[PDB]
Amino acid sequence: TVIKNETGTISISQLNKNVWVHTELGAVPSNGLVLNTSKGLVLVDSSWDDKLTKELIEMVEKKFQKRVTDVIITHAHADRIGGIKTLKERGIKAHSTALTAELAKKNGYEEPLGDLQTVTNLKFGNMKVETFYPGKGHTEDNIVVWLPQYNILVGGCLVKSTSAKDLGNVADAYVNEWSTSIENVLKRYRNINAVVPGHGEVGDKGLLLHTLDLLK
Amino acid sequence: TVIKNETGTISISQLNKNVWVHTELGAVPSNGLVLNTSKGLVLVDSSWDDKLTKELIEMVEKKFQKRVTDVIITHAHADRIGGIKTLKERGIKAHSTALTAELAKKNGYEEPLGDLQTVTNLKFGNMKVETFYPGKGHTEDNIVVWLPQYNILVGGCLVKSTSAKDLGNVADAYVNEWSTSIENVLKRYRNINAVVPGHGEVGDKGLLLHTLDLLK
Ligand SMILES: [Zn+2]
Ligand SMILES: [Zn+2]
Ligand SMILES: [Zn+2]
Ligand SMILES: [Zn+2]
Repeated sequence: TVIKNETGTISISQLNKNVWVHTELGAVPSNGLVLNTSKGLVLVDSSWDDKLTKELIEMVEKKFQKRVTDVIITHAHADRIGGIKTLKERGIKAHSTALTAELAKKNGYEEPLGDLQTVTNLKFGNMKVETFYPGKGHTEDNIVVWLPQYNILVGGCLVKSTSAKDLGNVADAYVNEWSTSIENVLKRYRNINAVVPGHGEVGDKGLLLHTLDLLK
Repeated sequence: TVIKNETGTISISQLNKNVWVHTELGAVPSNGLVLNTSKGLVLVDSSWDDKLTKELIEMVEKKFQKRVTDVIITHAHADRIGGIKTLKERGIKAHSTALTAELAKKNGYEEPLGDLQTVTNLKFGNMKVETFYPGKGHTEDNIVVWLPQYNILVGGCLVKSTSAKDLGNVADAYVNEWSTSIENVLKRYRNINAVVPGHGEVGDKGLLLHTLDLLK
């Protein structure tokens, strides 16, 4: 199932009962995640800007008939933190590491909570969520999100899609450290069902291996 | 002095007395050089395809009322070797390293001469040209061109432009070695003035430092 706005700029794609992917065209798509929990809707990343983030939120709240309560920001770039203003106005908890928090205020954005640690485990009702900082890669602050109950990994901009021949913006990247960081992810999670790249189609463990090839 | 065509897809900007930069959109702009010599016109790289390449040739030949005698191909990608069939049927000598030639074949393009060695000095009438293979970077075969009379460096796709934050296609690239290869160019030419990127505005030695920054 894939719900979209009329222009198709925003879509939510179902992976399983309570796990959906959210994609918004900024014409450049960006992937995030939506989790339907007993404590409310939990998102992995916002969107390019406030309009899209506000529309996205109204979309999911309408679908699941519940309020978005928490959002996990994987890094301090527009496609991830572009809708911080909205979150705060709406009273939504914008989770992030302390580094992402400081880089956000540096990049000229409103400051997230800065509550997440290198390894943070959060249980939203029955939905178990793990955030993991693997080291520098796409950015110095990038983190990944893991769903141990489903063995699903949200790679963010640290992971490229299967057809990707590009690495994207590397001005703020640590290209040489990137490989080691992905190796850390491969080391931490031995059985992977699906991997969600920052942009593109959902894949599997291959997306990590493919991203390493691009880095060689 | 900048001259284009009725459609705007091909323009030629004068760098100096005998050196011009040719640029075509394919919708990304691609740069190459047009050298006006006492014995004909000499280009550094062709264009995205045979249609654009032929039109480019017809434009400069009409303008300088001379014939394009030689063309230097910097690597085996469409923006560089696209009009190879056009060159060969017009009797234009298509210079390239042996590696670029074999990769051209592998990529499905007609084969260039494969005559260029690591350091090849060519003189067309008055115009002096030096081709140099600095090692693997953007591709396995990329070379740079040096005009010793003007101290102008055509970095090709080995060098990113000032506003570029992306390295482009890295599927065929050797990211780790790309840094050592730019260092070889920096070490080879001690007094560089202008440097032409594969795509983007002409700059100076700072473009090489910028690209090394992106590679970090
Ligand atoms: Zn980013
Ligand atoms: Zn991204
Ligand atoms: Zn290329
Ligand atoms: Zn190029």
